[PDB]
Amino acid sequence: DSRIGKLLGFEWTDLSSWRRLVTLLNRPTDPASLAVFRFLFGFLMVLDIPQERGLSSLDRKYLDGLDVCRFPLLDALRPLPLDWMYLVYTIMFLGALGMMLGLCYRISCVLFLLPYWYVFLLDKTSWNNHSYLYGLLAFQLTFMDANHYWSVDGLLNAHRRNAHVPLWNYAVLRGQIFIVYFIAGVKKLDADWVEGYSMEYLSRHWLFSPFKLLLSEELTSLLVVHWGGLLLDLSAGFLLFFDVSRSIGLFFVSYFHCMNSQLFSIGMFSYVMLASSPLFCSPEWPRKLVSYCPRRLQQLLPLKAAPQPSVSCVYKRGQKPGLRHQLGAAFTLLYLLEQLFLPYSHFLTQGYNNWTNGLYGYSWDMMVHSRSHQHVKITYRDGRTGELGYLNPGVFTQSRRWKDHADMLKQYATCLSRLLPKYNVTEPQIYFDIWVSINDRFQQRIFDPRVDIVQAAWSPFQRTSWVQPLLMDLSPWRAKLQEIKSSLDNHTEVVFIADFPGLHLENFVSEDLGNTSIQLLQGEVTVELVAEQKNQTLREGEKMQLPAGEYHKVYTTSPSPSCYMYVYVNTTELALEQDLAYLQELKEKVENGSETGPLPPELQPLLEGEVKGGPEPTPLVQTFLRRQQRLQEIERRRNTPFHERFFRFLLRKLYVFRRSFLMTCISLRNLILGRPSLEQLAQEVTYANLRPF
Amino acid sequence: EETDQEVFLGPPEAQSFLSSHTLTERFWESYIYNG
Ligand SMILES: C/C(=C\Cc1c(C)c(O)c2ccccc2c1O)CCC[C@H](C)CCC[C@H](C)CCCC(C)C
Ligand SMILES: *[C@@H]1O[C@H](CO)[C@@H](O[C@@H]2O[C@H](CO)[C@@H](O)[C@H](O)[C@H]2NC(C)=O)[C@H](O)[C@H]1NC(C)=O
Ligand SMILES: *[C@@H]1O[C@H](CO)[C@@H](O[C@@H]2O[C@H](CO)[C@@H](O)[C@H](O)[C@H]2NC(C)=O)[C@H](O)[C@H]1NC(C)=O
Ligand SMILES: *[C@@H]1O[C@H](CO)[C@@H](O[C@@H]2O[C@H](CO)[C@@H](O)[C@H](O)[C@H]2NC(C)=O)[C@H](O)[C@H]1NC(C)=O
Ligand SMILES: *[C@@H]1O[C@H](CO)[C@@H](O)[C@H](O)[C@H]1NC(C)=O
Repeated sequence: DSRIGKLLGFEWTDLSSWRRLVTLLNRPTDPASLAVFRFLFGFLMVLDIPQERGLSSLDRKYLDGLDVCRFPLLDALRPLPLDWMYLVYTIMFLGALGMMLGLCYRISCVLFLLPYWYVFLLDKTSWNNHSYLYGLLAFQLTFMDANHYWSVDGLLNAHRRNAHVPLWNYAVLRGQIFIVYFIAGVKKLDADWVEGYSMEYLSRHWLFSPFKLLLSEELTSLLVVHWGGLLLDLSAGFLLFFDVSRSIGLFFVSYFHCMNSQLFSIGMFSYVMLASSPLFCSPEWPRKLVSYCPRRLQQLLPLKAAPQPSVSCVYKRGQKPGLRHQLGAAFTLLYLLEQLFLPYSHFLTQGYNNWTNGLYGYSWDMMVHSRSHQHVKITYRDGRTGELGYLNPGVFTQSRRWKDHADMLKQYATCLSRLLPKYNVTEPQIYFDIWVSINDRFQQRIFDPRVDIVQAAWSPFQRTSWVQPLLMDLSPWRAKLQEIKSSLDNHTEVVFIADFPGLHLENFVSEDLGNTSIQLLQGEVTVELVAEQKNQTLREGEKMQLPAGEYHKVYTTSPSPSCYMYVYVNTTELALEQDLAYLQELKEKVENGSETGPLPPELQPLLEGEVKGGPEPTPLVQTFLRRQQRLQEIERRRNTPFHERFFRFLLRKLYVFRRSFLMTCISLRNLILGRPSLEQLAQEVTYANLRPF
Repeated sequence: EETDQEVFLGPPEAQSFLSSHTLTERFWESYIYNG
């Protein structure tokens, strides 16, 4: 009767004592919406396992005999052989199907949950928010009685057919979605999201075309892309709960999720969120929807009668709550409190802290930092001879997130330490030098280049002493730099660098990069040419022309960081482009009737277009023919109707599914009936990879 | 990687800081397709 009771759904007196709270959290409610969400979540995870989890690519990620460096959360965990991994993914698929159809619900939920987290913890480079959310939802649904309506288990057991469910099942899911939206909103109250830096280039997509009728591009990328996201996150947190605002909230949230689905390649996240949005509606919407149908449809759709009494609810008449009700209430409160606390728990696990906070995946900071790496140098010193050599940047690795986290760097260093003795290197000392810029700042080092990472000190709960601080004092320079970016020709390029005091950068300008210059913006630096061992100290606003094809060094010799820039152009490409333009002009002159004189023999292949019965073409002719072919191919690609594109998309997805299924079958046969001869294995593997056509 | 050509680089080809271009906006929230 009270307005607060109507709006919030409960009275204040319900919270006076613990028993009343348990009764409130275990009151009867309709099961229909929970069942629909169960079905959609199961179907989406079934589609997601062969696509993103990596079942199709599992034969080239956990291959036996290959030496790779892993990045697991705990060093104790190690991958199993390939066949057992395929078995694990098969169990995942079976669990997802069971959740979808509601057949043996608890067993299916466990079979989905345990393998999923085993795979999730096995590699930190495959962590993202939409995977953590799926894991959390699977964890939650293991305890909720979501099989009471529209489930096969209902048909096999009368007691669980169209029965009541406790209210905390809906409350936990609603709180989870609200926490996702609200924490995403509050995390986006950062200087790099409210000022237009993050996602600065997403306003050029054609989906934003109508907004450009009334707004300029600069304003469209700030009011709509950035501020709209923040407002929608917070409001979609709040709007859906209340009855007044649910329609507008649903409209805006659905539009938001569809646009996110089209703009990005996140995967199934948008569809799961769309499926979760109806959960805030009344718990009986599918029942009334089934009622509003012809009788013919009602003979196939789920039941429309009112639900029966259950045993997992507290009924007011009174009934003394037992044990499961109290456990449910405690689980709800503790789980929601833990979900609130965990995204802000970065002051305890300071070992994983970096320029950003903590490992990525459990903070809900989506699309808030973008990184641009320039160079990665890995040096090694042998412990027997003293030789100094350089390794390839990404050897014995499958992901490139080790350039931004210290712990992954330590693991990579240990892996290299154990693997290099196979290549005639004794106990080495390995150094790393990595350049990275966040949200278009000056490029600066992330780890100290003078520290042996193999013998460095790292613990999870102490701050790392070899991570350079983010120089945020040079943030406003991003204005001026942009102006400098717009003052160049179509050939020149610019790279901005900010270096710490004491350190030095050694660089080798390639012979191709003629006309390379260095200019100083702030600080004091000294540029040294080692060809003649001559060093000059540069002051503010001074420019120098570096040699091309030699070694040079830049030292920082100021109490504060020094900011400078490299401006360079590629001479070889410019000369090649001039020659190509000349050749095209000659071809056009021949075609239009001018240049009546006989063509040179080198030009004859160009008109003929085929190297048959003649001398091999020069590199220039080959380059021209390749460019023409590439341009024609791109033009043909552009002029493709929609239906052909859709058909190709469907065929590719069918290929992925078929390969996953056949490889899983081969692995299971190998486990059960043993491994046949190599020829049969080769034949089966060849048959698996065949394109559908 | 093996053959002592994918695990080692010479000095000049490992210190080439500047490279001409004719990902740079990765968000860490995008699944990378492999095949
Ligand atoms: C890329 C954006 C947000 C990141 C993101 C993603 C990818 C998610 O998957 C989320 C899922 C759940 C919760 C939060 C998520 C999240 O934060 C902004 C996208 C901006 C959007 C495309 C612009 C349109 C904005 C609204 C709908 C229109 C308002 C226009 C005027 C009326 C003011
Ligand atoms: C190399 O130097 C710079 C780029 O490093 C360019 O020279 C520019 O010279 C033209 C000459 O008319 C001016 O109009 C431009 O304003 C200059 N650009 C600047 C100062 O940024 C050009 O790419 C090369 N120039 C030479 C002489 O080799
Ligand atoms: C050019 O100037 C630089 C300025 O530092 C000189 O560099 C230092 O080099 C000496 C050895 O020559 C080292 O002991 C110092 O530690 C270096 N200083 C710093 C801050 O790194 C360099 O030697 C000079 N080169 C010549 C040929 O005179
Ligand atoms: C400088 O510009 C040249 C223009 O040719 C770039 O060259 C191509 O470079 C690749 C390797 O990156 C070679 O495989 C091609 O054969 C080159 N093209 C030719 C010869 O036409 C070059 O990469 C640019 N960068 C540097 C550092 O030189
Ligand atoms: C040198 O390294 C190569 C690569 O493994 C191989 O010849 C052998 O392992 C080493 N030989 C000697 C004599 O150290």
